[PDB]
Amino acid sequence: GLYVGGFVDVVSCPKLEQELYLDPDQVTDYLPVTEPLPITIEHLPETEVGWTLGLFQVSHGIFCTGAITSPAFLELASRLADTSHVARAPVKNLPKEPLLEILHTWLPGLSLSSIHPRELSQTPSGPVFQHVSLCALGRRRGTVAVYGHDAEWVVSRFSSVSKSERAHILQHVSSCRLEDLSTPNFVSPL
Ligand SMILES: O=C(O)c1ccc(NC(=O)c2cccc(CC3CCCCC3)n2)c(Nc2ccc(F)cc2)c1
Repeated sequence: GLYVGGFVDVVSCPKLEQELYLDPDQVTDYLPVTEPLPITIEHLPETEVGWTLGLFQVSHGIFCTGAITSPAFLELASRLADTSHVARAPVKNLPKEPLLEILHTWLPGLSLSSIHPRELSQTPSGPVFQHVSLCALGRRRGTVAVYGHDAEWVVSRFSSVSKSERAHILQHVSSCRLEDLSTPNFVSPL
């Protein structure tokens, strides 16, 4: 049961032809988000690996905490972390927690999908946000994602997040269902 945390990049209509990164203040009026959004890989819909636990505007940007819950994904990633020379090649030698290091290295980016800013000028009809993706490429404003086994340790890793902000983030995290979160749809290509 893994947690992920970090500052996100906000991307409108990602993957499509007219993709556009957004200024955080273009969506901060629609934060915070406390209902769970799917966490996918690289904006691919059949790769749900978990669920967000909170998206909060904070001095320095928009912070995401999430839970990685897919058994198929966690088993695949942990197996690779323990047996794959390829997975371990770009990580420091002999790390204590290989799974956390491999995710921190290979999926450093958190990317929040939003509707186009034209819809954001005047009263959106429906949900502003669609998902958060763990991404191999495309990190700009976001921090490098931190993966851990407890949410407190994860949020702590960001000095750009004050004691108060960290208390607020953690408040909504503990109130979130953990075993009640629906099962994500990721299937192992192995
Ligand atoms: O169609 C194919 O055969 C196929 C081919 C290649 C694939 N991936 C990459 O090239 C790739 C590149 C960068 C990062 C990642 C994420 C992964 C890194 C290692 C630890 C777990 C996270 N995957 C995938 N996608 C993939 C999904 C999860 C996973 F654990 C491994 C691969 C599928």
